[PDB]
Amino acid sequence: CGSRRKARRAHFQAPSHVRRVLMSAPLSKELRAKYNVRAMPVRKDDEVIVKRGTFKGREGKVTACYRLKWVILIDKVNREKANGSTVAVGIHPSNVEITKLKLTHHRKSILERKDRS
Amino acid sequence: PKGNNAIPHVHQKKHWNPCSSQKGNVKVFLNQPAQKHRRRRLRLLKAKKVFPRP
Amino acid sequence: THYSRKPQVSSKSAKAKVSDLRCHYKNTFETANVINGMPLRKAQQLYRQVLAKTRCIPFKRYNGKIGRTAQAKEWGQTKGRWPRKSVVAMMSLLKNAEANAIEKGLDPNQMVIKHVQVDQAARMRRRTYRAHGRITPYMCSPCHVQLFMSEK
Amino acid sequence: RLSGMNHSAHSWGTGRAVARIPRISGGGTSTSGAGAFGNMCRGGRMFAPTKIFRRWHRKINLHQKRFAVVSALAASSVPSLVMSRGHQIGNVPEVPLVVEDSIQGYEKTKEAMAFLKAIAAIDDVNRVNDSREIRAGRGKMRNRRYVARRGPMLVMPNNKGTRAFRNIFGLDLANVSALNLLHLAPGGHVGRFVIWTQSAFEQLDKIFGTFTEASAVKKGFTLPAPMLTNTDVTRIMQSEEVRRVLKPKKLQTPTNGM
RNA sequence: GAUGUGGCCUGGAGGUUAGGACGAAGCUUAUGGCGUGAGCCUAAGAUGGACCGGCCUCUAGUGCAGAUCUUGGUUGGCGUAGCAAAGAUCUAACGGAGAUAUACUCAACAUGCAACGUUGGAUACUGGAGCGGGGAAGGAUUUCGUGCCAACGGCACUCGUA
RNA sequence: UGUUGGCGAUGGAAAUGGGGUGCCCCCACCCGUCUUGAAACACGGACCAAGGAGUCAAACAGACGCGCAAGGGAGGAGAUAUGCCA
RNA sequence: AAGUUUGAAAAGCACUUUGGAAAGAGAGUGAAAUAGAACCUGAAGUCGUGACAAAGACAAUGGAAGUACCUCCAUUUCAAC
RNA sequence: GUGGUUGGUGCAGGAGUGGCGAAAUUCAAGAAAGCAAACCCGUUGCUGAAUACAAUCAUGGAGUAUUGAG
RNA sequence: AACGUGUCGCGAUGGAUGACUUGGCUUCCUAUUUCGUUGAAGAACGCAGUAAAGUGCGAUAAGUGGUAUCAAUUGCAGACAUUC
Ligand SMILES: [Mg+2]
Ligand SMILES: [Mg+2]
Ligand SMILES: [Mg+2]
Ligand SMILES: [Mg+2]
Ligand SMILES: [Mg+2]
Ligand SMILES: [Mg+2]
Ligand SMILES: [Mg+2]
Ligand SMILES: [Mg+2]
Ligand SMILES: [Mg+2]
Ligand SMILES: [Mg+2]
Ligand SMILES: [Mg+2]
Ligand SMILES: [Mg+2]
Ligand SMILES: [Mg+2]
Ligand SMILES: [Mg+2]
Ligand SMILES: [Mg+2]
Ligand SMILES: [Mg+2]
Ligand SMILES: [Mg+2]
Ligand SMILES: [Mg+2]
Ligand SMILES: [Mg+2]
Ligand code: NA
Ligand code: NA
Ligand code: NA
Ligand code: NA
Ligand code: NA
Ligand code: NA
Repeated sequence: CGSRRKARRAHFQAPSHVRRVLMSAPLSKELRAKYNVRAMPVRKDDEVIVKRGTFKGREGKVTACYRLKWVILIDKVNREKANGSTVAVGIHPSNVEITKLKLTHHRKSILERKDRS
Repeated sequence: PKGNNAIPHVHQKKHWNPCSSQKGNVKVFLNQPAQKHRRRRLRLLKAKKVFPRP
Repeated sequence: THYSRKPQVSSKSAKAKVSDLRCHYKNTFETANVINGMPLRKAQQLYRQVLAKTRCIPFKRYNGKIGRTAQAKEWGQTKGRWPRKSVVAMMSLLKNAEANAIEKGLDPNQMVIKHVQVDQAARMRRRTYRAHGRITPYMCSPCHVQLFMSEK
Repeated sequence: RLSGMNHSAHSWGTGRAVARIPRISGGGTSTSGAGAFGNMCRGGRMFAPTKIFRRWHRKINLHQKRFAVVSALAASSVPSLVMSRGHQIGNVPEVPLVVEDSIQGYEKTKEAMAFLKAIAAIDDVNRVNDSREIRAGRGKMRNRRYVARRGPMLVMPNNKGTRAFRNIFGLDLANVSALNLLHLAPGGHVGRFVIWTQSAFEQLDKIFGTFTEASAVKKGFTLPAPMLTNTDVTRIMQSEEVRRVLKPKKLQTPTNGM
């Protein structure tokens, strides 16, 4: 929208099925060549790698897309607490990069739908 | 010290101004270009509908 | 959380603090200001003797229309008092600072108080009732206290 | 119209030792007995509240508008005034810059940018690109977030062929049949940089008329006559005719006395 | 009282020229320099953490010491005036962090004061128009047991209609 | 318009201007107000922050800027560029 | 009346130790704790503390001109002016 | 011959509404900073290798910034 | 001497300023646009594994059915993907 007020209100009051699309990540060069698609919505059990931040260069499997805090959680991305127990750190999906897709029938249908050829 | 002025007859002694106690009696023309655009659009649509009649 | 002054040598000093005491600020000001340059054992003895009422605390700034006594001649004044509620809290503060020094490994028999500062804290509010349907404030005035002592 | 005045406040009079201002009625809240109805009171009414029948628009004489457009067009052909306004025209072939009419068949922005680089308007386009930033002040909260300079303007004979140029940042497109003074003199300063297409250039004379012949579009309009035939007064001041009549030049502490 | 000023200052708009994470705005000053002045500019911050200056035009909810001015905070008086109707409590043993709390010398006093609950004993008061036992109007969980003691019970609490 | 000394040899220097605090000699009634007249025994006046008062419209006139001129100028509406563009 | 406006992320202070507890002293997270829970910045007014200057028998404040002491200020010079 | 504005039965398109649906750097450098006086020469020349700093000793976020290519 | 006075460095109390803004105010437009005895607007009492207010709902009660979508929701618990 050509109104900053309306645009920001829509973004911050988006429902769950809209946040799913808003939280998308790009694909690697290999997958971009294979599927002719530039980016996909992130999903649990995908494989990503971090391109920005203090965890840049780490790779792991996605364990949660919280969607209320606008973050995804990655199993290898974690830090310690005071009492020595481990907690996960949330990353924004546009800072990561998908390297392997969890493929299902509907997901392949979506990829065929979004194919640019 | 009223010098040599005209004798005024400005005629504004009723409650025309809207304030905290009065609704007012005024008419502004701020919708003039919008209404002109609307009228022209309607005329073009009507001509298209009744074609070929004038 | 730092103090208004710092010790010369920080490995031979100890510190203590209280934030919102719930003792009268004007009484604790006097009770704490009197031990500023004294050795620790001297300060503790003075507090015990004030509780026993054989010595007094000199009132020097906030002393408007208080009574005169003969125990104030020792400090060059004529007015003094025996505030037990403030004395028994300064005793606890001194005990804490001594424990800190002992943990650092110093000798409590050689420490000298070098810094004392008392300040006003936020004020709580109650109310009182006057003639003709009036209501008027009834406030509590607490204090902050901080101190450090160094080894001689 | 109702703001600041939505209470039932009254004055308490004298006798009670408070100032005589309307005060909010009732009890049980912190707002009870507080000042009301005044530019000086918190929550009160502003001095002279603003109305919607202020004069927002203005009337201008048709002849004066036409005069202003003509003057801005004339100023856009003096290369020093363009430089003073602020354009980068150092490597431009000529002023006024007229270009062939085959640029109306372009279909890709790559071709359009190649044409701009060949004509050497790219320096001013780059000035505009490099100037972009976020505005200072409250304006960026009110849908006015970004600012940039003004670049060259390209005039076409009709509304055809703009597809390749529409997206280039820092270039503005105009139609010769309706020229805007707000664009011919941004900020009120004359001297815009204009790139003319040949067809629009040949239409200018029919649109505006000449000093003797009248316009075919603006009915009965002719260019204004000049107050000075030759505007160079230093040459007159230094001429021989004046110097023959100038007046000839001429050649140019105790106090007591006793 | 009138008028002038390429006279100073504040929020926004059209232009133009510039600055900023190698640190913007804001804030501090025995930081000087400039100007008759309104004011402008530099320095330092052992302050701050993301925006903003100059010039030409345009525009306005545009400059505060005082109105028994409005809202919020503070302050001397001041540890002061007072907290005086309804007679009054004492003692031992238990309980409790609320003690029998020391640098040593030293038997002990002259260096841990003051105040609290329960039980027993003593001494008083109410005095049947009662600080007795039940109800209406009004109140609506204040009732009971176990805990707790930050705030409230204008002194205090280990106790409470909290 | 020259001449002769002192200090200054690259420093924690010397000098000259600012700034700060104390002292001496001299000078000096408390602000705002109304009033013929206020330092007044005439009214308002404990401190600080933020707010706080000649504005908008309409009729007329005079001076100054600009366009045209025995003429000047609309308004309302229409037409098509126009379907970013009030 | 009343912006929960800590921080990029709770990583929201494990453990030692004095205290009945609230808390204090260390240690740690974090770019910052001088960001420690209503926690961005953090003004004026008022108060505490350390150092220093004097002097309150002319209420203080104020003006003009010097001097004593200080000066995290500026400028100039250093062997030719 | 006409009537979809007599009624009963069938079945078409369009508009409106709702879903789907586009390009191109996470590019290189960890002084990641400058100068060569309108334009060009310049796709080229030459400027340090730093550690400073903090009222003997240790200590000191995220590249949408900069620069160059595309 | 003490108390008082003045200047500077550090610290409290207090909550201004600046930066931010899912809010207000004002102006325009579009249309198969206008409630109720077939019981409305308003008012009351309830409903979650955990649930005071608010929000949603009505003993089928933080919801049943149908379409579309596609893997969550999250303080803690608990549990057809060719879409149960
Ligand atoms: Mg008269
Ligand atoms: Mg007269
Ligand atoms: Mg009213
Ligand atoms: Mg008395
Ligand atoms: Mg009373
Ligand atoms: Mg009463
Ligand atoms: Mg475009
Ligand atoms: Mg404004
Ligand atoms: Mg000062
Ligand atoms: Mg105003
Ligand atoms: Mg008394
Ligand atoms: Mg009494
Ligand atoms: Mg009495
Ligand atoms: Mg009796
Ligand atoms: Mg009787
Ligand atoms: Mg009490
Ligand atoms: Mg009980
Ligand atoms: Mg803060
Ligand atoms: Mg003395
Ligand atoms: Na208001
Ligand atoms: Na003010
Ligand atoms: Na009594
Ligand atoms: Na007056
Ligand atoms: Na006077
Ligand atoms: Na890179």
